[PDB]
Parts: sequence; C-alpha cells; structure tokens
Amino acid sequence: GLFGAIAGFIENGWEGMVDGWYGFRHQNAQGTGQAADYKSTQAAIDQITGKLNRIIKKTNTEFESIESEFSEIDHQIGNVINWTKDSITDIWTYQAELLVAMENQHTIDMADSEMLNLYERVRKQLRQNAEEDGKGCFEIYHACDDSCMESIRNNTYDHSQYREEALLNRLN
Amino acid sequence: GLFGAIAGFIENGWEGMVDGWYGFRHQNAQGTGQAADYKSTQAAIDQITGKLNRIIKKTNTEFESIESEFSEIDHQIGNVINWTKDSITDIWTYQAELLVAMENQHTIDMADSEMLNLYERVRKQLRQNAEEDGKGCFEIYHACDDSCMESIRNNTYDHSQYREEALLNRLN
Amino acid sequence: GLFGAIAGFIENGWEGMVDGWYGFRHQNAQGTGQAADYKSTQAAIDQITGKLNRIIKKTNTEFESIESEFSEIDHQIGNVINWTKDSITDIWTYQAELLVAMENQHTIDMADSEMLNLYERVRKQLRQNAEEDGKGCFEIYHACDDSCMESIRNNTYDHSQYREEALLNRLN
Amino acid sequence: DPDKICLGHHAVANGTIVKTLTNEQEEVTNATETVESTSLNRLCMKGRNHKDLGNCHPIGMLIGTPACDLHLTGTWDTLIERKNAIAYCYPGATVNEEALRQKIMESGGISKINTGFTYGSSINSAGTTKACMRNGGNSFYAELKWLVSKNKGQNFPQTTNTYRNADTAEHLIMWGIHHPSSTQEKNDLYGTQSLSISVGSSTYKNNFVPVVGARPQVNGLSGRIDFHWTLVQPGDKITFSHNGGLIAPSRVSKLIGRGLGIQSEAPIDNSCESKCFWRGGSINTRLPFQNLSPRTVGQCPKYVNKKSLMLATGMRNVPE
Amino acid sequence: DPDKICLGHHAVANGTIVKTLTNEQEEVTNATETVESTSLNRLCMKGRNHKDLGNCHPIGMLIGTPACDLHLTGTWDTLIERKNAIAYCYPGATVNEEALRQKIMESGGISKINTGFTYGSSINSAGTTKACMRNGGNSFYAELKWLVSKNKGQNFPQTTNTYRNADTAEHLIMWGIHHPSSTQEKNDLYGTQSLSISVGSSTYKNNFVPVVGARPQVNGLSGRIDFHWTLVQPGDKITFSHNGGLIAPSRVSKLIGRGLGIQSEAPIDNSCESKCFWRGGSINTRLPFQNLSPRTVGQCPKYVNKKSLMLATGMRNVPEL
Amino acid sequence: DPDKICLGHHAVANGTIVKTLTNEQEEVTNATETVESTSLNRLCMKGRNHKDLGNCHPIGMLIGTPACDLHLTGTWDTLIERKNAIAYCYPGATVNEEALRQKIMESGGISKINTGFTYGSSINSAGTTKACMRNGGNSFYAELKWLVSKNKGQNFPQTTNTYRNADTAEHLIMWGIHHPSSTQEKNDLYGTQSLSISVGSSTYKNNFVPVVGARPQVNGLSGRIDFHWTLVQPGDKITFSHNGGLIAPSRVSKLIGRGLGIQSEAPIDNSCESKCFWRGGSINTRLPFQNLSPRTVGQCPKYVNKKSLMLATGMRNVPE
Ligand SMILES: CC(=O)N[C@@H]1[C@@H](O)[C@H](O[C@@H]2O[C@H](CO)[C@H](O)[C@H](O[C@]3(C(=O)O)C[C@H](O)[C@@H](NC(C)=O)[C@H]([C@H](O)[C@H](O)CO)O3)[C@H]2O)[C@@H](CO)O[C@H]1O
Ligand SMILES: CC(=O)N[C@H]1[C@H]([C@H](O)[C@H](O)CO)O[C@@](O[C@@H]2[C@@H](O)[C@H](O)O[C@H](CO)[C@@H]2O)(C(=O)O)C[C@@H]1O
Ligand SMILES: CC(=O)N[C@H]1[C@H]([C@H](O)[C@H](O)CO)O[C@@](O[C@@H]2[C@@H](O)[C@H](O)O[C@H](CO)[C@@H]2O)(C(=O)O)C[C@@H]1O
Ligand SMILES: *[C@@H]1O[C@H](CO)[C@@H](O)[C@H](O)[C@H]1NC(C)=O
Ligand SMILES: *[C@@H]1O[C@H](CO)[C@@H](O)[C@H](O)[C@H]1NC(C)=O
Ligand SMILES: *[C@@H]1O[C@H](CO)[C@@H](O)[C@H](O)[C@H]1NC(C)=O
Ligand SMILES: *[C@@H]1O[C@H](CO)[C@@H](O)[C@H](O)[C@H]1NC(C)=O
Ligand SMILES: [Ca+2]
Repeated sequence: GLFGAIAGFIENGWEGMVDGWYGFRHQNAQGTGQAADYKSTQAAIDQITGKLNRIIKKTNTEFESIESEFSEIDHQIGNVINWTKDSITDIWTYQAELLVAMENQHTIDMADSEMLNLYERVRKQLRQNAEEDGKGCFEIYHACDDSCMESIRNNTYDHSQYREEALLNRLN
Repeated sequence: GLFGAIAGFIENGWEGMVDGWYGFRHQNAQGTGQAADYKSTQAAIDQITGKLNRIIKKTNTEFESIESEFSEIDHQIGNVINWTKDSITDIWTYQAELLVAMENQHTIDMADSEMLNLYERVRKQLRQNAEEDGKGCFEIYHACDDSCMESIRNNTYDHSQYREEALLNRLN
Repeated sequence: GLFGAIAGFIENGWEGMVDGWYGFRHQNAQGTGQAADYKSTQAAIDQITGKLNRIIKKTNTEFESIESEFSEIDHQIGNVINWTKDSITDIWTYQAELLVAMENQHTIDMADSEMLNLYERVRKQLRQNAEEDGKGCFEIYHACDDSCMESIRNNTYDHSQYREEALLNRLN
Repeated sequence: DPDKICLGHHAVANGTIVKTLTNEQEEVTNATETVESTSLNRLCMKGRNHKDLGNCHPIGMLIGTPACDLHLTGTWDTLIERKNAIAYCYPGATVNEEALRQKIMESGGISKINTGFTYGSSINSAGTTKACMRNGGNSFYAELKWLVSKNKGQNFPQTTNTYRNADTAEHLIMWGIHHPSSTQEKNDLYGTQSLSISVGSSTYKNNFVPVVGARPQVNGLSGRIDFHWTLVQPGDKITFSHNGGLIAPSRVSKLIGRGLGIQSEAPIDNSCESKCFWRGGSINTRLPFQNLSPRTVGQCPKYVNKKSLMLATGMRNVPE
Repeated sequence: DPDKICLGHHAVANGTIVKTLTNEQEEVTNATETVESTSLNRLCMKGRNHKDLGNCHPIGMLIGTPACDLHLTGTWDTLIERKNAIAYCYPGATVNEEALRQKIMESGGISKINTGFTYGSSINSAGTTKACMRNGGNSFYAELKWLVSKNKGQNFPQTTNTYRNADTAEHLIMWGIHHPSSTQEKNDLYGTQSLSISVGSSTYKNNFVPVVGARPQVNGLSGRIDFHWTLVQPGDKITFSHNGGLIAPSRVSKLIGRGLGIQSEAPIDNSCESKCFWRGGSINTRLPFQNLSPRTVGQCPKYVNKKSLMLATGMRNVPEL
Repeated sequence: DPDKICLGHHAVANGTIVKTLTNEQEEVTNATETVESTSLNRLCMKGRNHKDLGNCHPIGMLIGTPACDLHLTGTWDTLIERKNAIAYCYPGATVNEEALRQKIMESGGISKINTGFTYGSSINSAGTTKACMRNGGNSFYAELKWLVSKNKGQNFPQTTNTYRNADTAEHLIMWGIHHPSSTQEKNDLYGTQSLSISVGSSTYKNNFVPVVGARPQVNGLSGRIDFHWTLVQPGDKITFSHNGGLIAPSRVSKLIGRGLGIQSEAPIDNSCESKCFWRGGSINTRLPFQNLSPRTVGQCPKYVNKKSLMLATGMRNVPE
C-alpha cells in the first residue's frame, strides 16, 4: 500500500492484540510480552470517527410531493418529472459510489501511515543502538530488560546510556 | 499527519521564519543561523496556486429565469421547479462541502510531504557524517562552518570530504 | 511529489526499460546489467486497471424523450426543461473534471509510492552492507557478483553473509 | 544474540469486504453501511397532529361527500390520503382536479364558512339523489345545494347570488354544474329555456351550459355533476348568475396554514417519530442514502440505485 | 570502489499531458480519453425489433392515412419517427396532437379492434376524397368513415353508434368533425338542418358543431376534418349521437406495452448495435461522458461541456537529457 | 559537542480554522472563502445595450398599453422588468401569460408589422375606454382595435380577417376577447345573436365565446378583456372568424435575436459590469458558490445552503 507498512513490510496483523490497533511485541532475557500503543490507535480511530460524523447525515431540506401515488398527473409534466428524478438519482448514485470508494482508499492509507509513523518514531529513538529487521522489528544490540522495553514504548528511551557498548556489539 | 513531519516529529512551527514555508536553523562553533528553503516553499505554493486556479471559478452557462419575481406562476409547475431547484441545491451544497474537505486534507498532507522530502534530501546528503535526533535535526560529527552549512542547504555538500573525521567522532 | 522518488531523488526515468515500470541497474567487476521488477510493476498496473474498471462505464438508466425534435413545445415548459438540463450538465461537467483531476493526482502519487516501497525493501535487505548515494542507488561495500545482484533483486540477499567484510570496507 | 522489539497491527478473524478507487474486493477489519434498505411498514406519527382520511378523498372534504362527513373541518400538521378514496357520490369529476388535491394536501386544516345563499319560492333547493346516501336515504353533497324548479316543467327563475369574502385570508369556493341525462329530464328540472350559468369575481370569470347528449349509466345514472373551483381574495366578491343547472355552494372552504401531505397504504403508529415518508411507510434511518423508493416526502436520505455501499471503519485486514 | 545497484522507473519519448488537482500541464507516460467525441451517423438497430415509420407520422398509424398502410398494426421495442412525416391527407389537425404523438412513441405496438358500427339505408358511409389517394383512386383514412346522406340534399338522419370495450385493457378511440367549406356544401352532404355531434362515455363527454364558412385552400380544399380522441376503459362504452358532420371510427386502437421512441433523420443500420441514440445517430462508446448532444435517449454516457478529459494510466514521465 | 542543523516549517500567531475529511476544527496558517455572501445593490449595465422598462410590463409592449408607448419597438441585449409594471389598462389577463413574458424577456428586440385588417361599414373599429387614457382622453391598446356594431343594438356582421406572414421569420400575434358585464351591454355592443370567435391556421386552432355576466368592478369596470397569443410561421395564414367580442390586432410582433431578462427593483449603474443578476442587484464575485439567492440569472456562482466554506491555502498551524 501507499506507506508500505500494513500489507507491506509488516507481513501480517496480530489477532491476539485485542486492546489496540497498533503495538509492540518484544524478546529479552526475561521472556516475551505484548502491549498496545494508545496514541497511534487513538489517532486512527479519531480520524475515522471524523469521517462518520461528516458522512452519516441527511440534508434538512423539506421536500413535498410532485407525483401522485394514487392518481394520474398530466402526462407531459410527468415525463419531465420522471426524467428529472432519474437524472438526480444517477447523480446521487454516482456521488455515493465515488464518496465511499475515495474515503475507503484514504482510510486504508491513513491507517498504513499511522503504523509507519509509530515505526519511524521508534527507529529514531533507538538511533545507533539497533538495526532494522526488514519485517517491522528492531534488533537491539544491548541487554534491554522490561523497564528498558517500557522506556521504548513510552518514548523515554535514552540512546546515550547504551551507545558506547551498543556500537561495539554492532561492529563486533 | 500522513507523512509524520508537520505536527509530528517536528514539534512545532517557527513564527520567526517569515521569508519561507520551510527552512533551516543551525548551530556551530562560530554561532547560529537561519535560512528559508526556496525550492520546497515554492513547490508547496505552486501546488496551492494550482488548486485555487481550478476552484475559484464559475461556469459560463447562461441561465434564464424560470420563476417570476413579480407575479404568481402556475402552482403545479412551481412545485416541480421548487423540487428541482432544492434537489440541485442539495447536490451543489454537498459537492461544495466534499470538495473543500477533500482539498483541505490533501493540502495539509501535501505540505507535510514537502517537509519530509526536504528532511530526507538532507539525511541522504549527510550520509554517515551525521545522526538524526528525532526532532527534525541532524547532529553533525565534524566542524561544519557557515560555508559548510550553506553547502548542506544548497545541496552541494560532499560527504567524502568529512567522512574520515566524522566516523572517528561517531565511534569515539 | 508526495513520496519523493519519481520526479524527486530519482533524477529521471529509463527509456530503455521496456519490459517493466520499475527495476534495477547494477555495476560490478563483471560489468553492468538491467532487470525489471515484476511485483512492483504489477502492483501499479493492477491499481490503474482497478480505476479503469470503475470509471469506464455508463449508468443503465433508460431515458426517454422530453423534447420533441420535429415540433414546438410550450415555452414555459420548454424553459423549465432547458434550465434543468443545463443545471444537470453543469453538475456532470464539474463531476467529470473533479473525478479525473483527483484520480490523476492519486495515480501519479500511487506510482511514486510503489517506487519508494521497492527502494525501501532493498534498503532494509542490504542493512549495514551498503550506503545510499541520494540518487536512488546503493553503494555495496563488498564484491557482489551477478548471483549476488540477482539475490538482491529476488529478495533473498543474506546481509549476514557479507557483513564482516562490508563493515571493514565502510570503516576503511 | 540480540534482544528485539517488533512493531505490528491488529487483525480480526471475520474481515469484511469494501470497494476502493483501485480494488473491488478489499478486505478491512470493519465497515458500516451507508445505504438504508429496510423500512418500517408503518406511518410514524408521534409528535404530529395528524389526520388519517381513510376512505375520504381530500376533494370530498370540500364538497361534503358522505364518506367525508367526519372530515368536513379540521386542523393538522400532517394529512394522510389512502388508495381508492372517494371524492364523488354522484357521477362526474372536478376540472383542474390534481391541483386542487395537491393544494388541500399542502394545508394544515380546513374551515367552512356559510355562503348564506337564498332562493325564491319557485326554486327547490333541497334536491337529492340515490347516488349520495346519508343516514336514512337520498341525500346530497353536504356543502352544496341542488337547485331545481319546484314545479316540474316550469322555467327555473333567473337568479343572482353573490358571496363576499369577509375574512382576512383567501377562501376556496367550489360549485357544480348538472348535465342532465336527456332533453326531457332537463325540461323537467329547469324548464324549456336556454340555460346559462355565469360566474365572476375580480380575478375569475366563466360561463357554463348544461349538456344533454346521450351517455352511459354510471351506477344507473346517465347524469353528471362536474365541479369547478377558484380562490376569492379577502374583500372580493364572486357572483353567480344562473337560470338552471347550477349546483350552488352552501358553504365555502378556508385552507388553514400549511402541512405535509402523505399518500401511503401503511397503518398509523403513534409510538414512533419520523420526518421521511413514502407509499410503503416511514424511513427513520441515520444513513445518508436509501434504496427503498425514489418517491418520498419530508426530510429524507437520498435515493440511490444500490443495495449496499460499505464504508471502511478500519485498516486492511491481514490474517496469518 | 563499491559495487552499485540502482533503482529506477521507466519513461517514454512521447509523454501525454493530463490535468491534476494541482497542475494543468502534468506529463505522464500514458493516458486515455473519458469523453466521447465521435458518433456513428446511423441508427444502430441490431438486436432490436424496430419499426421505421419513414414518411408515416405516428398519428397517421391510428387514423390510417395512406402513407401509414404498412404501419396500421404491429409490435416493436423501438419506433423511429422521421422529419416532415405525414399524418393528415385531408386538411385539418388533431386536438391535443402532441400528447397523442408522445403516447404512440412510448408504446411497444398497436392492435386494431373493430367498432362494429353500422349505418342505415339513408347514410352513405363510403365517402372519399382526392386528397387521400390510394391505389390511384379517391380514398379515405382507413380506420374512419366519412358519413354523408345517400340522397344529395336530404337531411342526414339522427343516428346513434355505441362502442363497448370488451377487452381487459383501455382502447384509444378517435373521430373527426367535418367543417364544410360553404353553407351550400353543408346542405348537399348533411341537409339544411342544424348539426350537432355528442360523444359520451362514463369518463368523457363533449359536444361538436360543424363550423361552416370560407377559409384558405389547402391543396385546393377549403374544408377541414379535425380530429379528437379519448380513452375508453375496460367494460365501458362510448356513444356517438349525430345528424351530420361526424367522421366515425371503424376501428379503435390498443397501445401494447412500452418501447423507445426515436426522432432522427439518420439511416437504419442492422449491422451495428447501440443503446444510446440522438437526432444525428447512435453513440456506441464505452466511455462515461460524451460531448455530441445534450438531447439523447436510451442508456447513455452523460453529456458534458468538454472537448477532452484525459485520465492518466501511468506515472509522471521524466525523460532523459 | 556535535554541530547541529535543524529542519523546520513556518507558523503564524493567528491561524484559521478549516474542515477536512477527518477533522471539523483543523487549524491552518491561511485560508480563503469559497462562498460569496455580499452583492451590489445595483444593476451593473456596463457593456450592455439595456432597456429599463420602468412601469411598462413586457406583455404591454406587444398589445400597446399607454404605459408602454415608448417601448413598442426597439433592440436590446438586456431587458429589465420592474415591480408593479402595467400590462393591462383595462381589466383582464393573458392566457398562458408567463410563457409569453419569458419569451419577450429572452428576446433582443421587438419589431411591429401591420396586419392590414379592414372592416365593413357596420363595424366601429374605434372603440375606446376610460381605463386606457391617452392625452387626457379615452383610448385603447395601441396595437389592437375594439370592434363594436356601428349602430347600437344591431347585429355585428359575420367577418373574416386573414393575416399573411410575408417575412422570412415567425411573427407573434395577439388578440383579445371582450367579456360583457350584462346581457344589455352585450346586446348594445354586438347584437342579440350568439357570439363566436374562431382563430385558425396550419399550426393553430381555437374557439372563443364571450362570457356575459355580472361581476365586481375593477377600477370601476365589470367588463373584462382577456388576451390570447400564438406564432405565425413564414408564409402561413392565420384567419379570424368572428361576429362580436373580438379585439382584433392592427399590428403583429416580431421578436428579434437574444437578450437577458432581469426582474429587479435595484437602480441602474452604467459604471460597473456584471454577468449575474438577482432581485436585489448584481453578483460580481469570482468565487464558485454564493448564498445570496437560489433565484439568479446569467452566468452565476452556484447557490449553496452554507454561510461559509473555507479552503486552506497553507499547512497545519502548529504554534510555539
Ligand atoms: C326512464 C327509464 O325507464 N329508465 C331509466 C331510469 O331508471 C334512470 O332514471 C333514474 O333512475 C334511478 C334509479 O336508481 C333514480 O331513480 C333516478 O332518480 C333520481 C335519483 O335518485 O338520482 C331521483 C331524484 O329525486 C332526482 N333529483 C333531482 C334533484 O331532480 C334525480 C335527478 O333527476 C337525476 O339524477 C338527474 O340526472 O334522479 C332516476 O333519474 C335513467 C338514468 O339516466 O335512465 C332511464 O332510461
Ligand atoms: C364525401 C364527399 O362528399 N366527398 C367529396 C369531397 C367533399 O365534398 C369536400 O372535400 C368537402 O369539403 O369533395 C371532392 O371534390 C372536391 C370539390 O368538393 C372541391 O370543390 O374541389 C376539389 C378540387 O380542388 C374537389 O373536386 C374531393 O375532395 O375529392 C369530391 C368528393 O367525392
Ligand atoms: C367600445 C365601448 O363600448 N366602449 C365603452 C365601454 C364599454 O362599453 C364597456 O367597458 C364594456 O364592458 O364603457 C365605457 O363606459 C364605462 C361604463 O360602461 C361604466 O358603467 O362606467 C364607467 C365609468 O367608471 C365608464 O363610463 C368605458 O369603459 O369607458 C365607455 C366606452 O366608450
Ligand atoms: C413515470 O415512471 C413510472 C414508474 O416507472 C411509470 O409508471 C410512469 O408511466 C411514468 N410516467 C409517465 C408520465 O410516463
Ligand atoms: C416555491 O417556493 C417559494 C419560496 O420558498 C414559495 O414562496 C412558493 O410558494 C413555492 N411554490 C409553490 C407552488 O408552492
Ligand atoms: C431550449 O434550448 C434549445 C437549445 O438551445 C433552444 O433551441 C430552445 O429555443 C430553448 N427553448 C426555449 C423555450 O427557450
Ligand atoms: C465497527 O464500526 C462501527 C461503526 O463505526 C462501530 O460502531 C463498531 O464499534 C466497530 N467495531 C469494532 C470492533 O471496533
Ligand atoms: Ca429559453
């Protein structure tokens, strides 16, 4: 897709992640864990809620009858009415189809971008202490315990703490 | 936003940058400096000018009156005209709303992309001589005077000139 | 452009690449070569085919005559028909113009994203064995023969195979 | 032996298909409908002072056909017309009928005002017919009077009757013209003289002459009573000059304010509210579009030629 | 020196210009047209049971003008009317003419049903005229009868003719009123008596009087036969009471189903197929829009005020220097 | 220790709110209005050969009411009609009136051609009325003639008048029918015979009977003259057959070219140019939409039910 993450370099979604739209899985000496990212999840949901507020709406225009259900109106004006109503319906049908197709394209690509923006944030946090896997993971070149992993998730990981030794581990 | 720079990893805009939409601030031994980027600024302005040229426009179709201002018209025909006019107005109100909402989303995201493309251009110029801090800045691991800063801004910076010095400072 | 590759950091297209939309050129000790990337090419083509299938169609609404070709119509009713038909035509002309402008914007930017996604895939595969030149190429810091180049194009390049020698050449 | 942190997105077992600009069969985690395809087979009348006319046709309210005896006056914000409703008991029709029906269906009520029309002793103003049954037997349109000669065969006298609108709003006046089954019948009721009915206000004028040509029986009656109507403005008069054939107004109508006319076969429900109605009932949906019918009244979703249009409310669904 | 791998995209020598949201002059590798500019100057009738009326006007089908002799009955999905088509051989016109034409052009066929009208010894029902030629001889509208007195001068008898619709669908009935050119002519055909024609059904009634007087000659004839029509409902009857001047129907019409009416001068072509038509011919395009005419019938591309709208089918073209 | 280069973007202290697909309250650096809310309270007539009809009504130009004496012929590209303009000096109205008014209001001029109608000695063709004053004396519609019996009470003779269209373009022909207020008045003007007016051509056929009957006085007059119209094609003849009640044309009209019809009470301004007009004046905006009125003429921005709709002309505003 447009931003290359969802249905892209991230191979698939996680059905087990039920408390958010985006998030983290990790591996260290203490074992494995999972945690949703609130901020990215809420950014995507808020944007979709905005579309719904816009779209799930009718006009407040009052329309009255120009066609009799139970009797015959003048044939000339009736044909004009039929032409007019059918033309109006073709326009709204076209508009409805275009609206939803365009919005769906954007929703999908917006969601893709929010994944990439989270990925990019973490990359910049880790700086020279980690390398990209190519499938959405970062291989961290120092011991990173649960509090260290938490520091990455909550955006307080300080790269300079581990830099000296991380660089040596990378160069080997 | 879609590209993650404006209202993203760049914390805020600069009110004191009055000669451009995008630009640079630097700090080196000799002091500080600021300069707008012409190319990215103009790329954004030209795309918005393009939209205005397309949008700020009416049709050349000449319409006549079908409703008398100063006399009563036939009741059945009047009802048909009222139905038709209100239907056309609902369509144009809807199209207007969708147009400006769609264009506003694109304008904002286009501007974000121009910020990111400038950032990316600078990243690739600097190569292994600098590192990203996560805030839209690059920490340059060699002495980069005003001439050197100008070369980064004007896309003439030769990384190989400083690479030996920079790699030694990065590894330390 | 939005994703910064086509008409961006890739200086120009290749007129000689006639069997694909995106692809590779290499240089090693054995010489040069060129090859199209099938997957990215097909991703772009399929999306454009998708648009054509949606856009190249008409409604199945049967319209009948409300204006006689060979006889006069009441002037008031004729004027209502004319106003309505001209109003409908202004809507469809506007809609057609907006559709094609919006689609053209998206097609161009979609094609740009597929170029970038191919570039990003190759970047992450090569990992620490290569560096970006800023023009869409990767300078590979080990001897990479025709089979090695093929493995990069085929998404089977093992970075760990060449890492030791590549890092020595990068550090010098 | 490197530790790692992996970025990822959610997915679901039951994905749903939407259409995009580039893909007809795009699987997403969640979507929601934008086209309403279900209706309530009921007229939702909560919060509406409504009138269900039943078998009474709107025009029958003005002339006072027996079927409309409970709807001779009223107030409403919503007026409901039913299929096969009765306007006429005696054979005939209204000139400019549809415009009259629509005008009644745009109103918020009907009031009635006496004309006070009086007639000489040689006129029988209490003419009735078997076609218009009320209570015990032979009756007539409640708001009109069938004028005939008291003495069978005698010339109906030249008569003038004028109605002034003494109100501050326009009044709707209706009258009829009787077209006898034969020359003999015409002579019995109105005499041998040439018949002429002239009507005139400041803004309206017309002449009517009863026709006697042979025509088939409708419920055993070859006679016809056709109706004519016009609006009389505040302070204006309408004069009827006639010598036989006029079905004269006893009362005139005043259409009160405005209201929503609905033509529907659906039964009433005062439990639910609605602003959008059609032949088959009410449309209470929040959705922007609707596939029930192109004929609706009120504040409605727009009709589209589509069963379903799903709006994505989530990312691409990519299972393992 | 490092080995190199370079990523790129294709380009072409001959790019095409398209318009985007932000740029009027955007060069792309390929594009395709969305607005049709070409029409076939021919009516494409393949797969259609079509009727080309030629010189026959739709109203002529019902009254049976000689030009319409091969179009008195039939079935069709498409009915084609031509310019200057003939409805009336004798001078005159139909009341509510355009509504009748429209009704016929909306139909998918016509059936004809006998009225069963009969006339006594004193009526000559075989009146003809040089204005309505057929087989080199004086004739008349095929579906009507010109009734005159058998003895020239004598009063046309008071006559009653009633048609009952015994069918389950409505029937369209037409008749004429002869307006003689002079008081002398009126007396020869219908007698010195004052004339009156009454027509009455359950849903219709009207009265007609032959207006007599001198007026401009249409093809050497000052007389007129003007036509009227109505619908007779299933099970209802319609009664004509007359004593001279009535042009009485010998058959009534039944319009069958629905069809597509086309008004065009373009020739028929059964080799090509189409669902969209206009005065100048057929629009067979697969494209969504067209700039040929705002006046179209059938299933059509939408008319737009545009010569061309190019849809991009490729990336930005960035050629080599 | 390292030197630093920072990438950034501008911001403003006072940003503007716009709506996007996903956000109703999105702050951007700049934006511009797309819906016009203001109009000029004047009719901008620079570059237009315009005709301000004043108190002359368009239909009055064809029949020749005294208010329209200076507007009986002419040429123009813009025709301005004012409120309360006079068409009918004598009580009455035109049948198919609005169709005629719109036809005149899209013409680019009017020329007048003589019918050449003459009348026998038993017809007084110079009937006049106090309703239509000209030079302080009783007169009549300039392009018509009120025909009456020359001797009071005498039968108006059976008369035929035929106009030939000798021009290569179609001519518009009007005529009136007089409707007496009493039997005595009818007898005085036209005699005791039954009155009938027939008008016939190859493209037109109709019959008229004068309506005789008592009715309210309009400007002190109970009589009515109603007007009728049709087109006469090149080379075609139109024949009037009448014996009392016809108000006959002395001239017919030729509508020339094209023009824009404006109905407005706003004053003329020859300094400014415009292509869009409404009741309240002129709309000279470059903007695509407007919220002034759904009733406009010419080349106009499209009406929308919106106070404001702001188009972003800059990035997201993210202040310091
Ligand atoms: C004459 C003959 O042998 N046969 C029929 C004859 O049956 C029929 O006449 C009508 O018959 C019906 C039968 O229900 C009524 O009796 C009609 O009478 C009334 C009516 O009820 O409508 C009586 C009523 O008092 C009259 N009212 C007034 C105000 O005069 C009316 C009135 O005269 C007529 O309705 C006016 O048209 O009639 C009776 O007329 C006729 C049907 O046309 O046909 C004969 O051939
Ligand atoms: C049914 C009948 O009487 N037919 C006549 C016909 C009519 O009398 C006439 O059309 C009624 O207006 O007239 C025919 O003869 C014509 C003469 O009446 C007319 O004066 O001159 C005509 C030549 O231009 C013509 O001769 C006719 O129309 O053919 C004779 C027909 O039997
Ligand atoms: C052509 C003609 O007869 N003109 C008369 C005119 C008509 O007879 C009348 O309008 C037809 O309805 O009547 C004129 O006289 C009027 C009187 O009829 C009326 O009773 O009082 C009027 C004064 O308020 C007026 O005098 C007219 O309309 O001026 C006289 C005219 O010559
Ligand atoms: C209008 O459309 C309806 C529904 O298709 C149809 O029944 C009707 O005949 C049409 N009206 C006219 C006047 O043809
Ligand atoms: C049409 O709308 C106008 C303005 O809202 C209103 O005054 C008029 O009554 C309507 N016409 C009819 C025939 O109801
Ligand atoms: C309607 O438009 C057509 C085509 O421009 C034109 O020929 C015709 O005169 C117009 N009708 C009226 C009533 O003005
Ligand atoms: C799916 O979307 C609908 C509509 O926005 C929403 O109400 C529902 O909660 C969503 N479901 C989930 C599981 O998020
Ligand atoms: Ca026009």
